[PDB]
Amino acid sequence: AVTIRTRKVISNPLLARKQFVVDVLHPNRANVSKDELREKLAEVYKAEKDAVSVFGFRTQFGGGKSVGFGLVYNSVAEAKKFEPTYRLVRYGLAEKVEKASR
Amino acid sequence: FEDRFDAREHKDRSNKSRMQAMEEYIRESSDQPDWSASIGADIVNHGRGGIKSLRDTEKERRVTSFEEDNFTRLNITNKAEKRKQKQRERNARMNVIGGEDFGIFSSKRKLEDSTSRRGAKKTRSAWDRAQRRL
Amino acid sequence: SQSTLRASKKRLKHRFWTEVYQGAKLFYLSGVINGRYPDREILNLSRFISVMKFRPLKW
Amino acid sequence: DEYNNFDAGDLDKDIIASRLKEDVAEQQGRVFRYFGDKLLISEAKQSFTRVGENNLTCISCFQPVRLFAYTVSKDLQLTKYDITDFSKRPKKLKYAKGGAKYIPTSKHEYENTTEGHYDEILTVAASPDGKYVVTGGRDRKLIVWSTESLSPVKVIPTKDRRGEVLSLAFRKNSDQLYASCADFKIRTYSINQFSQLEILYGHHDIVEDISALAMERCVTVGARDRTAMLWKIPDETRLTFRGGDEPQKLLRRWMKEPLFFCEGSIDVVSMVDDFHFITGSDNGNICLWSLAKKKPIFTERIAHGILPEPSFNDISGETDEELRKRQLQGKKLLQPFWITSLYAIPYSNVFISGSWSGSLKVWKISDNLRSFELLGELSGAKGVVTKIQVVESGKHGKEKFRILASIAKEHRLGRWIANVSGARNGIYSAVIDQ
Amino acid sequence: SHFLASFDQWKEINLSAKFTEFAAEIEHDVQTLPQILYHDKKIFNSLVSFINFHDEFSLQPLLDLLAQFCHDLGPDFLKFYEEAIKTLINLLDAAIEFESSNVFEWGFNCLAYIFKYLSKFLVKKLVLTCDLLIPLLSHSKEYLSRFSAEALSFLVRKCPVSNLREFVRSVFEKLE
Amino acid sequence: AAPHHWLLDKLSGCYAPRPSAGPHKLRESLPLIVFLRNRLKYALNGREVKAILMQRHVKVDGKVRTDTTYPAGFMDVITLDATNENFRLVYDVKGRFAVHRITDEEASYKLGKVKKVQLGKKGVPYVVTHDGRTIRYPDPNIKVNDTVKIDLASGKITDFIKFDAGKLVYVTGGRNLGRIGTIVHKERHDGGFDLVHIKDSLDNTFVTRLNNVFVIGEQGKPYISLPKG
RNA sequence: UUGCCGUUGCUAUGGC
RNA sequence: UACAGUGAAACUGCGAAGGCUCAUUAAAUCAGUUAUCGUUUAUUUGAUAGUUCCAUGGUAUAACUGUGGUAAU
RNA sequence: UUGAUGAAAUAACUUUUCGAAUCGCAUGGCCUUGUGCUGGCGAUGGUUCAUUCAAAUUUCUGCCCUAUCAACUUUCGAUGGUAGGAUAGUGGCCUACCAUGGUUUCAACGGGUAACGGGGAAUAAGGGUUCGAUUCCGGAGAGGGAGCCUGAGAAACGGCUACCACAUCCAAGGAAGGCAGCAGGCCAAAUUACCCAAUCCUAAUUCAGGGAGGUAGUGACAAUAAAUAACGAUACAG
Repeated sequence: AVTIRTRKVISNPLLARKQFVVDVLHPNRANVSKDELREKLAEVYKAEKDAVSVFGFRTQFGGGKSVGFGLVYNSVAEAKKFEPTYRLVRYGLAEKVEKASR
Repeated sequence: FEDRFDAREHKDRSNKSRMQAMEEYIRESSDQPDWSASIGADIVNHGRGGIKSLRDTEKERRVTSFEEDNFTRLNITNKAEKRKQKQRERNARMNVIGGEDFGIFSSKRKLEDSTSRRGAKKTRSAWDRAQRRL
Repeated sequence: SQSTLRASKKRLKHRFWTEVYQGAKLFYLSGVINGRYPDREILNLSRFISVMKFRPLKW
Repeated sequence: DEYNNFDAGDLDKDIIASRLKEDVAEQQGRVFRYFGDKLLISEAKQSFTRVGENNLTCISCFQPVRLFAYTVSKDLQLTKYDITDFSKRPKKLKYAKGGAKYIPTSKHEYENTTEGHYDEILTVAASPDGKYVVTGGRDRKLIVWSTESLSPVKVIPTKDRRGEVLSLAFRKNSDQLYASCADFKIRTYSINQFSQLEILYGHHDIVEDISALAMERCVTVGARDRTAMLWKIPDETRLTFRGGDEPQKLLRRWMKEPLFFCEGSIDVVSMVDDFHFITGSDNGNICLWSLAKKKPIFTERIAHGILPEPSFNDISGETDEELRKRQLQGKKLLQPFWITSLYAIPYSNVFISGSWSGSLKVWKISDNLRSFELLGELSGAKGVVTKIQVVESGKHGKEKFRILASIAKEHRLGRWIANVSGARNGIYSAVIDQ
Repeated sequence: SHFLASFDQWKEINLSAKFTEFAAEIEHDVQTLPQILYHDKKIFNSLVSFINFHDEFSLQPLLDLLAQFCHDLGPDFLKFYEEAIKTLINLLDAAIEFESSNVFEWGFNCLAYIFKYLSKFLVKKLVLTCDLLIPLLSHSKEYLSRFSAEALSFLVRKCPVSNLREFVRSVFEKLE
Repeated sequence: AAPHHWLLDKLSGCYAPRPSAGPHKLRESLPLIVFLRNRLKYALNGREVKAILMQRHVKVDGKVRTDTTYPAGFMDVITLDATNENFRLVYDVKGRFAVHRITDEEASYKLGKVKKVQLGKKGVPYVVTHDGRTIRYPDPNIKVNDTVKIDLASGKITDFIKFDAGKLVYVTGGRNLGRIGTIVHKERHDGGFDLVHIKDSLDNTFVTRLNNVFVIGEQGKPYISLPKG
């Protein structure tokens, strides 16, 4: 099954955050399944599921592992305040559309 | 005359005298082990590459450690990659057989005239050579 | 699949060049937007028509 | 060194290295329990409980931060023991026998999810939280049993035709198991999650022995490649430590003015801290190895002595004693008791070595970590020692240990072992003190 | 339990001078909920001292820890519920003079947390809370009367019609 | 294009930030974007470094001063509130920008090399430093290249460390950006190759320029701390 | 103290 | 029932703040560097304003309306 | 024998600037019997000085051959003083008068290419030993010279006045921008679509932007590693 491993956990309280690198080990699976992985990270730490994000997923040749960048928050308010809009329209709840002209 | 700041006068160049022959001898006679990988994970495009060179795996270690040290994926900057990546894979597939490069034996670069035969401590007096021997 | 679009592009272009003189212009017009073809595509298609150097035949 | 000796980059990296977390599992702590000469030797309570199983194979033990051990036999039987009574024999809690009932009905590789063994359970490992034990052998399976029921709660195959597991090690204080499969493979499993993390390749003969400690590193050794590797499992890299004792040059070292010879096979490991380990070899060598040297720091040439010479009544079948004594060629065919079970108390000054020499040998490494010395001998275990480990009790200044070791009459992998000089099959328990 | 785990995760997340002060004073009062609930009065005196400090960078952790102490006791803050009201109003008015969105967020959050942990077991709530909210009732404020009235709504809808009737009869004589 | 002092690795991007107007120079300053972003890494990029500068955690020179290209140069006492990150920044031995951690005691002060003492208007004594600390009414013996001590709560010169014989020196200039030890010689010329020369572990002797130099303290007692290794 | 068989302890050993 | 939300046209604040072709300049181009008490300097940053005899100051003009000219801005 | 203040106050010009008509947090104090006195606090104001950045002048330092280039410089003053002008100011930078200066064989002045190449201008790339990364070729111009204006910065890429031509409208009276411009080609004439996410710049900004930057699509020069099958059985024939 899908197993997770955090490494190099640092605390950035200036952005009120804790950021780390994620080894995602999936044997005979398709790939990471980012949402289910975020639920697993929400479970392995304190919950904050709409405050946790992972973005830097790179699989390796032949499968097996993937390396990404995880960053858990406290306080979904500052998750909205600091996590940028493109990641928020990917995962969270902000959405911005533009008047495309010219 | 007068003093001018110069990063090229106290900069770590350190590549004008690194030769793979000398480093290969130092690695042979070091008596400290050398952190080889698991034996499958080093070949690249299911074999369509090489295995990969030693310069390649140290550069790759630097890229992934810089990656895990300041959180940034690189790019497809086209002028840079259209020179260096295609030239890198072309010299790799011409010279690197079995993961070991052999271009160092088919390229003119004088080993003694940059790597051995020290220059500052050249011992240009017989008193100096006797003292430095003893 | 823009891959299979490029593949059919190359196949139809070479097979067209075999039947006409080699160097014959194949002009790809995509799907229709609003009843007719895209105006940039029609612009440079008409630009190709705007110079063709018609040579006199016999009959 | 001057008055100004700072580097901006290095003080930056120490700023980040202060800022990070996990000063928890990465303890590169050397030997700190320097108790090699402090404890006694010649008054250990040597209780050998002979148990009714042909050819026991391995022992897993347990301490928390009640106490149970486990045994596993060539008669397909695990048996759990209570060892929490520190001055008597262990007691039987549950037997568990596999056999012909668990041969799969398919003869195909992925559906080897039968709930028992059928051939030669080879090693066993009890969890650091004690919830589970895991055991495996030549049925290319790892079976995880519960503690309180001894049910197989999961069966994970190694999934190839030569997937014999030969040694197991949980890393300390974690739920991650490293099993050294005979496919020149190391498989890693997460036992509370029941998953496989990493497979990792790289040995040259069958990976006969494994050992782990508090960090994610591991040390493995293969049989006849005569190299010992250690693995960074996050980085998936390894250091290779070859042997390298030449009998001709050791003869020259004695010939400066002597039956010591070459090396067949490295057998056993035990990692003593996160900067050294010790390997037991086929010519009775015990070698102590750093993390910064290929060749070993210290070699003890013969550790358990030399096998007895073959008898003149059983060498040829000629009539006269002169020719039957001629057919021994002198000292040319004397071979040593190969060290076949080695154990280190973690971060300690002592370690234990055992074979069919009849006496276990306790040794202590020197304080400078460049040599080691025989402390004493333990003459209460007649037979091959298939596993050694130690159980502790008591606080830092005063502590009492019981060496739990398993004794059989045949080696744990192939038989090969004749001249059973009155050996018995059971658990040797030596309580040493202070 | 989980009080020491939440406190240590908050300590591993955010830390400042007042967090250093609280951790140095009570490094042995994080786990063992029986012992911390025994010596909670010294924790309440240190909480009043850190509220007098009124630190901007170590506020949310200590305020949520005091709310977790009031929740983990749930009956034992009866004596220093008065000092809880006085210190929380003093720090909230200090942050009101500070005028920040995180300041108002933490103030309203701890008000709602103390109301959620204190609105269950109280049926003599209206007179006992109006005894300290008589100063909080009328202070020429656009927002503080709304904050008092919402908490009085939570204290009125969470008791009986006989209880709210006794409350209206008792607070009918302090009315006109 | 990017300067050597900031330890900008070549793996940065394309464009390097030109630091704006402020107290310090162009060549003798690293802005707060390259400070927080890729030197000690409290922010990852421009978006969140502007987010933390709009969250306003920083107290460089005891004030907030919210801008990315604010040229916080030599020994501007950086102070960040969340877990009391107190940093006085110096040069290392190769010209870069070291950041020595201090505490609140050392963060309650800093120094400044004087650059001129003039009699401008209304007879008021006058002293300006590298960070423009126009501070009022010293002793009249504020000499050339002397050093004043800044209170960092007020501006007042609380202590006065003289440029003269037998004081621990600093050098910002020459081929020698940032060495310490100052005792082989005082060779004072009248405008060129004029300096107090500096030692080494083998006590060598070096040549620098006069306004490219100031005094940090005394040989054997600087109270302005220096890192080690 | 077990697959048995024996010396047994009123607990140790030795033969498969 | 003196202003109240969308709101077609104007001013304002700001924006475009840096790119083609042709003849061939030898420390005069360019770089490093000293100085500018010989000097211009918006912006950033630090300081820095004491002369009153016998309840708050006038129209000119946009937008807005209205009449018109011109093929026409 | 050492130690110290220490070798802008006055008499006037001038079409002379201002001593708050900015906003916020705070009911708060004292009985002058009512906004009677309000009064604690912060940013922007605002003169001058300094600082940053930038601009222009200034001494010095930096690979061609150079004498069939040996004399140069007073033939846009040549070299210097004194004074005026104007400059941001010093300044023969222009003007009067005065001196006959000033350089060079220790190489003045004067003549080149591989000055599409060079000057460390600079990234270096762990073997390519001058190929190999980047700043600028020189200075202009917005049809051509001429004259004005704007602005912290301009002799404005995008402002005005007259002349000289190339040009479009046209009701033949009468208004302009400029496109005499640039991208293409002499059997590949389609790049000209998507974002400010990373970098950097401005910003009134817990917003907006930026064809600077970044991303995609065609445009073959047969330059590079695979496949188009592998493993059996049986029968028949010589």
